Amino acid sequence: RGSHMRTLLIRYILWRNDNDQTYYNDDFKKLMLLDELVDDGDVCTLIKNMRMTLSDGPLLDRLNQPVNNIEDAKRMIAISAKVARDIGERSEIRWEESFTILFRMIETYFDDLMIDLYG
Amino acid sequence: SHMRTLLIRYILWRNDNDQTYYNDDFKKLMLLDELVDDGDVCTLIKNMRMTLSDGPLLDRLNQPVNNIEDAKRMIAISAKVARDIGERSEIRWEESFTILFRMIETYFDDLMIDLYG
Repeated sequence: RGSHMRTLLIRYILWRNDNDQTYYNDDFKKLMLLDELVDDGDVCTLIKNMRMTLSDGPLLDRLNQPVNNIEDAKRMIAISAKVARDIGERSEIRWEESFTILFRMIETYFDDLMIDLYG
Repeated sequence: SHMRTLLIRYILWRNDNDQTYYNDDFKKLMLLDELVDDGDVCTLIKNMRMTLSDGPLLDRLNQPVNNIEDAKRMIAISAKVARDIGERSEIRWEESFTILFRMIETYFDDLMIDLYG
């Protein structure tokens, strides 16, 4: 339906953060392929800034960057996921805040993302 | 602490019934359902549909939480609304999570204990 991307992406990103098998889902396989869109180096830099800032501020700044196409969208999804993976599960982050910004920027592309990844 | 991600996953699950394996944490969280009065959810769902929005849910979530009892009840009402509103509902759940958590995050420790003691 397209609107299903919201719940899926929330589940995906949180799963990337703690890698708890309980919350594994086949559909994540396709989403992980997006990892190649972002440089592992940019992620490391972002993680460092989050760590010295002791907060999600830098992640939120990156999420607030404009998105003009579906490729930019995939990128933001990929950076959120890679950051969730490298920041670690002990990280006390109010994920709903990142989700709010993320979706504010990519929701409009939900339908095209669904067909592009599951079509 | 991990209550945050747990509750997000629990509420989304209550909405679409999607999971791959048995979830013992979800079973324990569902026990909270008994705290919700009959009709309460029904009325909430009704108002959400009349307004075509999550406003009524947000209103309910903005009410004061004075004790762990209230915090548990707010979790249950959110879960029950999620289940009865239907998965097709285009709700931006992250906004309800924001209100829910600012209202009950202090009780995360008690909940973490109250659930697994």
